Amino acid sequence: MNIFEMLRIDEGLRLKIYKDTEGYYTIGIGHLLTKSPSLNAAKSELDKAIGRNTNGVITKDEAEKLFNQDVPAAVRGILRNAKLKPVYDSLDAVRRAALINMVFQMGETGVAGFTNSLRMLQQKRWDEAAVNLAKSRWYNQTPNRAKRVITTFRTGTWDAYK
Ligand SMILES: [Cl-]
Ligand SMILES: [Cl-]
Repeated sequence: MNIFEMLRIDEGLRLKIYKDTEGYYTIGIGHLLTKSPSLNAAKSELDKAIGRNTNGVITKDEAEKLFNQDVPAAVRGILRNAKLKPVYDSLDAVRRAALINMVFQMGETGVAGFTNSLRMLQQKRWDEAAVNLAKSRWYNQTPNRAKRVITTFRTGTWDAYK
């Protein structure tokens, strides 16, 4: 297991434009296209991103292409965020994958606000952080996914994805 497989499990893979859990235009392996209610807008974004007229449909290779850009960018944003970097740096490999997963799903900003849990993580107080993480909109909305991520932080293993 690794971050790529982890995320592929959590986000799925769809070749036609679709609405995510929040109702936003998405494609591929959880590649957000736009937050606008317009399918025209998202198509336009899709075309810009792929570099061709897609008509709202990409190939599997194109989806992995976006995925390959998206994963590293997530990491890069964490390393640039003053709130996140120190947590990420204190963590072990498996647990960093859990943080990236969150950042990938909700963005830096989304995550930068889990202050209290981040602090707990940094302190390596696993069970407590796990508890605190669950007290969130995130958990109430995507409980199954949140649970997998939470187990990962709590245990430091890939047990939840296996
Ligand atoms: Cl892009
Ligand atoms: Cl879920």
